[PDB]
Amino acid sequence: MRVLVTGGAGFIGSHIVEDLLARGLEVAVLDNLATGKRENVPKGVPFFRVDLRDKEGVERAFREFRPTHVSHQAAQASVKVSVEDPVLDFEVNLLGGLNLLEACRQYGVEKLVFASTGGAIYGEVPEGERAEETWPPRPKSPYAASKAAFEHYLSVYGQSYGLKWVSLRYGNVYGPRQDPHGEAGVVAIFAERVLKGLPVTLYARKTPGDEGCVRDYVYVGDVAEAHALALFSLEGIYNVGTGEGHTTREVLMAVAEAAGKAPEVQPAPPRPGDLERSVLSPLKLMAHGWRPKVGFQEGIRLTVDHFRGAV
Amino acid sequence: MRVLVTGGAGFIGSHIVEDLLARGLEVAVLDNLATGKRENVPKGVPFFRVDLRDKEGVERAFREFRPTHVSHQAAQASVKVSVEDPVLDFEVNLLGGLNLLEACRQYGVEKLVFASTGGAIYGEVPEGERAEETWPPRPKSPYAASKAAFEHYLSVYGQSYGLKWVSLRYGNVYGPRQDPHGEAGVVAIFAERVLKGLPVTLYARKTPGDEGCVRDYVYVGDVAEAHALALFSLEGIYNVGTGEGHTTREVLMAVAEAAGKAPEVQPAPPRPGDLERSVLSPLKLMAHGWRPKVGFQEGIRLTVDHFRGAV
Ligand SMILES: NC(=O)c1ccc[n+]([C@@H]2O[C@H](COP(=O)([O-])OP(=O)(O)OC[C@H]3O[C@@H](n4cnc5c(N)ncnc54)[C@H](O)[C@@H]3O)[C@@H](O)[C@H]2O)c1
Ligand SMILES: NC(=O)c1ccc[n+]([C@@H]2O[C@H](COP(=O)([O-])OP(=O)(O)OC[C@H]3O[C@@H](n4cnc5c(N)ncnc54)[C@H](O)[C@@H]3O)[C@@H](O)[C@H]2O)c1
Repeated sequence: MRVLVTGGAGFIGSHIVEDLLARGLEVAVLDNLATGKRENVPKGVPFFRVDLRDKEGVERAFREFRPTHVSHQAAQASVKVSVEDPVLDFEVNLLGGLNLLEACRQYGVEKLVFASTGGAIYGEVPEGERAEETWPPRPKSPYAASKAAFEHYLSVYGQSYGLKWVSLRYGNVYGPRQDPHGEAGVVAIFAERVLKGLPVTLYARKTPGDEGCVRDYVYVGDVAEAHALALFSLEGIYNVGTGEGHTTREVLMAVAEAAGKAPEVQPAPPRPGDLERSVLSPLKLMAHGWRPKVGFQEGIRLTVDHFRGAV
Repeated sequence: MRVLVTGGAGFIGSHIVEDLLARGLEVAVLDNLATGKRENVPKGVPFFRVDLRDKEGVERAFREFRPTHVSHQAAQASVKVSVEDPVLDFEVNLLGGLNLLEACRQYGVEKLVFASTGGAIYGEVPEGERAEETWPPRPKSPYAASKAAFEHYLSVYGQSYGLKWVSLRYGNVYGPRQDPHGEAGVVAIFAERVLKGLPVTLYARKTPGDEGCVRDYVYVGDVAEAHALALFSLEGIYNVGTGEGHTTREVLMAVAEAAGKAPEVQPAPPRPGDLERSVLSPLKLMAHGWRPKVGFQEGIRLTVDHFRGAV
């Protein structure tokens, strides 16, 4: 078993790499360092600094590492950026994604584990409900469209070429090592700024000044666990979430509590591309024994502690 | 109103162009002639020999014609070809489509009418049932994945940038000027071969020697009618089919009757990637008064007549 992790120098990817390493598996990382850092990839790990949009570079990486499994975490991970620059989101997630797929069938890769977005692919999730995998994709932003589109390709690549796959629809992932630049990266932005007495911006879900949007927050540690489970024995679509929603205001207050400092809030109108509410049902995955071993309050404390000592 | 129709030199596109012209509309065509013909575009209609994959080219066409509405019929129309060349299918349908959408946004186009595929997005349609617009996409080939993905982009461009859209899920479109490669290419194949007295290959549905696969055959003239209705007053997803299925054997028998010759049959076992049965529900479009004015038997005669004169 040889696992190639694209975007392995990123937030979630780095946690996947360390997890795989702890399981004694052979791992490699492919990353163009657009948002990730080389420091995130441990010394005893082959690193391929190539862009997925560069066909020649992807082919050389596969040729040198000969992966049996591919964990695809590389992507333009930002709803806002996708709304402002749809072509850039398309090029990396679709175009870059297709290059990866072509390399997989060409090198006979066994399985591909994909990082999809459970938080945005389902569209608005009504009050009191939780999105299930049987729900149809109803993207609102180009980012969600590129992810839904890629799921379709791996589905036809499975049917047409026998490629085994799994699509992990993550909720809002947070935890140590994430950068303060993302829609879900609100936990990192809040933790880093609040600890430093810096004013934070709270985007409304409807009116500047309200509680903000609701999301399903999952600790990155539990996501890495779901990923290992998927890699070894799952096939198909699986939500990776907690099943409980939190408003952005609750996130800030939780972070403020752990940080030990009063927050400075600047209200802002809702930003384009954002859904008002997203909560996922984790039932299908929990049937395989998986469970978020880290609760929200505990997760925030672990993230704040990371930033409090992070340099 | 200025209507630009991509793929206007092809089968369905040419019938759409004539229809819009007969309604006294100002029409333009953009086609790279990959499989289209320059003669299908009538004199007086500005023609832009551009490939959708060429941003500079599409940009130029929009600058000169300044369309208010766009009908997107250009694409890699072969399911079999997408299976053997997914990259080509992706580049033209998604990369090309995306360039088009960006052009629509940049030049403030009002509405985009898309040619989607009913037969391949819904997947296998159970016996006695007819696929409804509310059924989720279950693509099997790269081509179907390409079409389903573009529908997602249309929806997000609608929600994010205000672009009005309509997705027409055509059934098996047949009629004069068609080639033997499209989803209903079997009609052109039988017509040409029966007239020439050449053996006809009849692929089995499940067991060899059966009636063959079931499809919802709609005369191109009727899809042109629906297209005009949608362009002027519809938004959202609409199936464009008769809601009646026909086996390959009856298609051959209808062609034989119209050709007035006993066809030579070359049986063949069922081929993979072929859907057993597809029938669309036309209820949603029918609620707006639309109805096919050309029955199957009549439609096949009109098609066979076209091929008789095809020197
Ligand atoms: N973090 C969340 O809350 C969340 C939730 C659901 C889905 N997602 C999705 O999961 C993945 C992101 O993980 P993260 O939280 O570590 O985010 P991140 O943005 O911190 O990291 C992304 C990583 O991928 C790399 N990358 C980007 N484009 C590349 C390209 N062209 N070629 C090669 N590498 C490239 C970056 O350099 C970086 O290391 C993406 O696929 C994203 O769309 C994120
Ligand atoms: N007719 C059917 O059975 C059927 C059914 C459902 C959907 N479709 C879809 O509907 C549409 C219309 O097809 P048709 O029946 O006229 O078939 P066709 O193959 O005869 O015509 C397609 C036309 O588009 C052009 N084209 C291809 N790539 C291009 C590019 N990159 N840039 C510009 N022009 C390009 C071709 O030159 C041609 O004129 C297609 O988009 C197809 O995917 C076909």
